[PDB]
Amino acid sequence: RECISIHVGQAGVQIGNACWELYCLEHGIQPDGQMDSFNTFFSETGAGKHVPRAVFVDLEPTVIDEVRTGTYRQLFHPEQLITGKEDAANNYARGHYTIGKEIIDLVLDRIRKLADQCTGLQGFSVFHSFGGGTGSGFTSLLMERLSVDYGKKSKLEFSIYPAPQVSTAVVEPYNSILTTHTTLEHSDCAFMVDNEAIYDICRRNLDIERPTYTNLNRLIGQIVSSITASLRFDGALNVDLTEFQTNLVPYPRIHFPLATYAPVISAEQLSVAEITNACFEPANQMVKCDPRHGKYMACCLLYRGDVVPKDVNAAIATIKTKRTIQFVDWCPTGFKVGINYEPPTVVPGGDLAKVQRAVCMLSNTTAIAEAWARLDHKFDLMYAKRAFVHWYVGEGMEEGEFSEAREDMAALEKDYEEVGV
Amino acid sequence: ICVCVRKRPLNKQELAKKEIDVISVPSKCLLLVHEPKLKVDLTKYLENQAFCFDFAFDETASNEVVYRFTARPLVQTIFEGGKATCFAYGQTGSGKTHTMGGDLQNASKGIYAMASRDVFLLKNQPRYRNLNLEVYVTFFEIYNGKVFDLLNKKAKLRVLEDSRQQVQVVGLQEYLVTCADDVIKMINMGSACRTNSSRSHACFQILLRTKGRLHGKFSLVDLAGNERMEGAEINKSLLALKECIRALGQFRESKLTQVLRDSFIGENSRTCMIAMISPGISSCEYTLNTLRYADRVKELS
Amino acid sequence: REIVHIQAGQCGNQIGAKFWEVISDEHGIDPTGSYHGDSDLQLERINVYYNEAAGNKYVPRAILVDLEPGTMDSVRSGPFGQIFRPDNFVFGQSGAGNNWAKGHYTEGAELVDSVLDVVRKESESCDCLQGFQLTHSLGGGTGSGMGTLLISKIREEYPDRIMNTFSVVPSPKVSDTVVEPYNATLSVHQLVENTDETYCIDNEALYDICFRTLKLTTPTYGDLNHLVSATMSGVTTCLRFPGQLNADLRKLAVNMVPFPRLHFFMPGFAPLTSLTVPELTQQMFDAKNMMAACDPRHGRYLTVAAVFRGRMSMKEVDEQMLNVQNKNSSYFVEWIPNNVKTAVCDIPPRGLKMSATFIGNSTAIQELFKRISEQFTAMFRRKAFLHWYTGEGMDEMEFTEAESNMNDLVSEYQQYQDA
Ligand SMILES: Nc1nc2c(ncn2[C@@H]2O[C@H](COP(=O)(O)OP(=O)(O)OP(=O)(O)O)[C@@H](O)[C@H]2O)c(=O)[nH]1
Ligand SMILES: Nc1ncnc2c1ncn2[C@@H]1O[C@H](COP(=O)(O)OP(=O)(O)NP(=O)(O)O)[C@@H](O)[C@H]1O
Ligand SMILES: COc1cc2c(c(OC)c1OC)-c1ccc(OC)c(=O)cc1[C@@H](NC(=O)CS)CC2
Ligand SMILES: Nc1nc2c(ncn2[C@@H]2O[C@H](COP(=O)(O)OP(=O)(O)O)[C@@H](O)[C@H]2O)c(=O)[nH]1
Ligand SMILES: [Mg+2]
Ligand SMILES: [Mg+2]
Repeated sequence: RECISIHVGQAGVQIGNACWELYCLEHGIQPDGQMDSFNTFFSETGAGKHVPRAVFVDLEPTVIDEVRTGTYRQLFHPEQLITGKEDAANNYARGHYTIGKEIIDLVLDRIRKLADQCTGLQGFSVFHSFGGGTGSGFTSLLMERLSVDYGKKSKLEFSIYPAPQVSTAVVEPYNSILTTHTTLEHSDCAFMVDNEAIYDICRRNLDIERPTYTNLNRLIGQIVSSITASLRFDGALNVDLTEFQTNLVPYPRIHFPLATYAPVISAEQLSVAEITNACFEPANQMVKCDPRHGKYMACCLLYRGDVVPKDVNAAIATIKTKRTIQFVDWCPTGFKVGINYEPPTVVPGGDLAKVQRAVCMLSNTTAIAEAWARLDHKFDLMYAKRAFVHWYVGEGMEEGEFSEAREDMAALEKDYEEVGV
Repeated sequence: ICVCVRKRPLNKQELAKKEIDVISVPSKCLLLVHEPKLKVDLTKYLENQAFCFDFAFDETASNEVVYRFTARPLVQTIFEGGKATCFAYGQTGSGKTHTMGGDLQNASKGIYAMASRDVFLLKNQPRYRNLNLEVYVTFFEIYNGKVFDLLNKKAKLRVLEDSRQQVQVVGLQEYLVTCADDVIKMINMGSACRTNSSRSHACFQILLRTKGRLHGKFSLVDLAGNERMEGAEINKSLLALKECIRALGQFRESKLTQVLRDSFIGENSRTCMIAMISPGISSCEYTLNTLRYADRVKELS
Repeated sequence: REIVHIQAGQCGNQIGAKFWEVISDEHGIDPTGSYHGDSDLQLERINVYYNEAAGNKYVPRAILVDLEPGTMDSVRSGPFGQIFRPDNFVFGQSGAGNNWAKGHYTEGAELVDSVLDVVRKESESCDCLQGFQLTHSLGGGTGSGMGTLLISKIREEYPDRIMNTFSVVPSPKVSDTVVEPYNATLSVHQLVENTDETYCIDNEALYDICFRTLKLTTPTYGDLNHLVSATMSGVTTCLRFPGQLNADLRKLAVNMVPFPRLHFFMPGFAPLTSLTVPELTQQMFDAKNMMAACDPRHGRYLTVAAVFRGRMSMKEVDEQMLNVQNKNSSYFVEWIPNNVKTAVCDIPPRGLKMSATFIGNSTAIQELFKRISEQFTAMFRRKAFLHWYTGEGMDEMEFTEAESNMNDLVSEYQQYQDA
């Protein structure tokens, strides 16, 4: 039925800022206010306005302040925008303990103020950074507590895996490992987004020498749109969360599906068979790695626009003939195909053009663990000397919690590899 | 440098909560951790890890047995004019205080006492009689970079260090002991006013003096749990301790290592590290942390 | 989020005075008046360095401290003399010192409260206080001794927020006192304990830059301050300007200092005196261009932070910045991953069309501590001029205790040229 969006911390906020704008454009809601189906994400407030079911939280104003500034200012309620004066400082230990504690009760209560006008809520979609102050810290704490106040209700996280070039912070790897540990036993399914992969797609495709955040976010916007879409329009693909995940995660170990967007092509018609063909192409992923190496244990195809199954079929047939199928031992050959006739609308001054048809493909491969390694190594190697640990012990964390968390990442990397044939 | 590990048995509370014992010590130098794990598909299995120490003690080992293979061999070192240190290291509730100070309470049953007992026996031996030594004892605790005299009512002391770099703890009270019963009286007194539970570093010392000069010194240390951001001081001291001990068989200073500095710099100095382990499945991550720290310490031998 | 600025003792006061008038014209501020200059940015984070009062007026969040009038009235009847808030000046009147003791105990303590009580007003006025930054010299005493005190008393009232200092470490050439090494060592110890980051501006380095590479014969305290003053603007840029980073100054700390012992940064500037980019980097990473007498060669970098300036393409910067830690890829500790971060801002400094500045936590800094500890133990050997302090109340072993702490700092930096 219903569906709350939560955006915590800079990356979280800005990403959502850009996909709540693609949402509006998709459903045609003039910023100001007005124009079920569209109801999954909005609450028809007042006798005009349309307003989102979202909450934005950051531990410094800055980011949120620009939201209450640029158009869309009217779009939200003043309450759904929570801000916190003192910064997260860039260390989980602060976001999860010291500085968080102070704002958790006020957020927690407001999101419940939102869930109250929702006859039979469904779950939360949460957007946050992997490394990064409050993105790691506060998130982790939110999720712990959301699990206390909302037993069943699923939690779908949209995480941003950090990458050297689209500037990180030295301590980033600590933060990532840290949150992903606590946060793991509390999420149902999470969508990782490698900032290197998106920086990468903006280069090979959009042809931008210096990709901005505002440039990256736009693209991510689209991937997210295509992911939710199904449950916004409505009678189409992955209906009512649950049957969304029941489709991708075979094991409680929160599995992170690998996302691949269809045709990304700059402004200023691609064949149904061709875009599917571009979906089994590493250069177009969302997490830098490669599944021609690992195995697949559940494939998903989410189309949008002008498409008849008649082709989608013949495109699959030929997509297996001269390709690396490599499906895993004990699991069918998935391919829950979903088509959503509603065409892919893109932002007006955007860098990508209108497209006749687009695909999405969400696969849960074992090769996604190649990213869990790339992070562990960084962490392991710094921790080898307590590199920056003292800043965390400083806010009140135990040196043990650092072990205890990497300890899980050692385990996860094992599980992932263990699923192989 | 000698490194040992001691497993304590499951206590009443743990047995009642039906805690599983995941520690085995199949030989006198081998300790096994039966680490519970889940495959990605939720399948239960064991990753049985092996660690080797100079001496591994099981749950049936008494304090006297532990003492015999850890601190006992270091007493002679102080009579030979050296500096010895024995550290009890491990997680909160692993048995550190029980081993060094007495069961719990009972001073006589702990390493401080037992070591004292052998110090009086040796000083009366012919090979040492002619040394004409006097036995002194001290008991202090380190809390948040601060030193407190436990034999002088938690009196806060000052720690200074010239340029030549030796450290001196101004005001620390040295008490003359001529009998094990004497030592037991100072241990009870000190333990009675200590800041059971960690939060500090406990250090009971046995000094040998002859004529204005220090002959030898044995520092017995009851460390704080290795697992309110004071954990930063505790972790820095433990990190500092490790490097000081390793520097012995070949910083980022802290109070503990500053005060015990002279016991790691001499060539005639020995140390023993005893790693305490709580056998419960719920403490498995704390155990592995203790064991790996121990591995790196003995790694310098 | 918002920072107060303490500035104490002849050197500090002079150093900071140039800092102030240098950023003030960057932001476009009159001796009193407000804005004037077709730029628009400036004002975003003007907040950070300027508590603003009656009408327009901008008045910097600055506290002025000294133990002798002169130096203060040098500022008042000087550059931007009218700019500072009148009862923000805290005169000393009595004997200066040029002896640590006096400033950290006797003549020092005397004032402390009256200053502390004025920092207390500025701070509590702040909407959300970020921390303090102080300028002073390590040699001499009216700021190396009162300063290290002022800070010992800020923490305690503000454990919370962070402590930042720009400290000029003194040398045998261009010095007024034989005792500097005593004053220096005595402070170095204090800094180690109560500050989060400290920038080292070595006067030995400073002199070298003017004469060894700038044809400038007699280096005034003037063209010398011009170096420090330009460097200081470069180092703060990212917290006073754009909307790229933002700089929690705590983020800066958590990210630059891997080890508790507050690690001291050696700064470096691009073009100088009173620029292709590859040409700019090659220079900003050159010993001959560091603000501290060292030479990153005889030591690895723990972490580095560089901040460019002016209309130039980051495409080139990110490229050249990779090309340094490659032709020199052995000198960047490999146990800390992406340990060299670069920030670009597009508002040019004074003159200069292009500019860059550099912040470096390098184990080579060890070299600097070693050389002051060299003239210290070289004098405290046969207890030199020591009776000047003994007399003001200090103990003999408070010197050994400082010396001992200091050599460790060397024995730690030298420990981290590991693997
Ligand atoms: N894709 C994307 N990544 C971002 C964006 N903003 C920041 N990041 C990334 O997010 C990570 C840092 O997270 P932050 O949002 O800055 O951390 P935060 O604590 O949540 O926010 P702050 O309180 O401002 O520190 C790094 O991986 C950055 O590359 C964004 O707008 N889009
Ligand atoms: N070998 C042992 N046999 C029986 N009881 C033991 C043994 N070791 C420890 N105990 C008991 O278990 C608890 C742990 O004692 P100690 O008090 O020895 O812990 P630590 O000193 O290990 N703990 P902490 O001070 O929190 O760091 C006490 O109640 C002891 O009496
Ligand atoms: C005072 O303003 C500064 C503030 C900071 C940084 C910095 O150095 C470039 C500054 O300039 C001196 C900074 C520093 C260090 C890092 O590691 C070396 C980092 O990753 C990152 C940074 C800066 N952040 C970023 O680059 C985020 S993409 C933020 C903290
Ligand atoms: N570059 C810079 N350094 C100075 C200046 N004045 C003094 N110094 C150096 O700083 C040391 C002490 O400075 P001084 O101001 O006299 O000490 P004070 O009594 O604490 O104010 C001297 O030994 C000089 O090396 C200055 O104008 N600029
Ligand atoms: Mg943050
Ligand atoms: Mg104990």
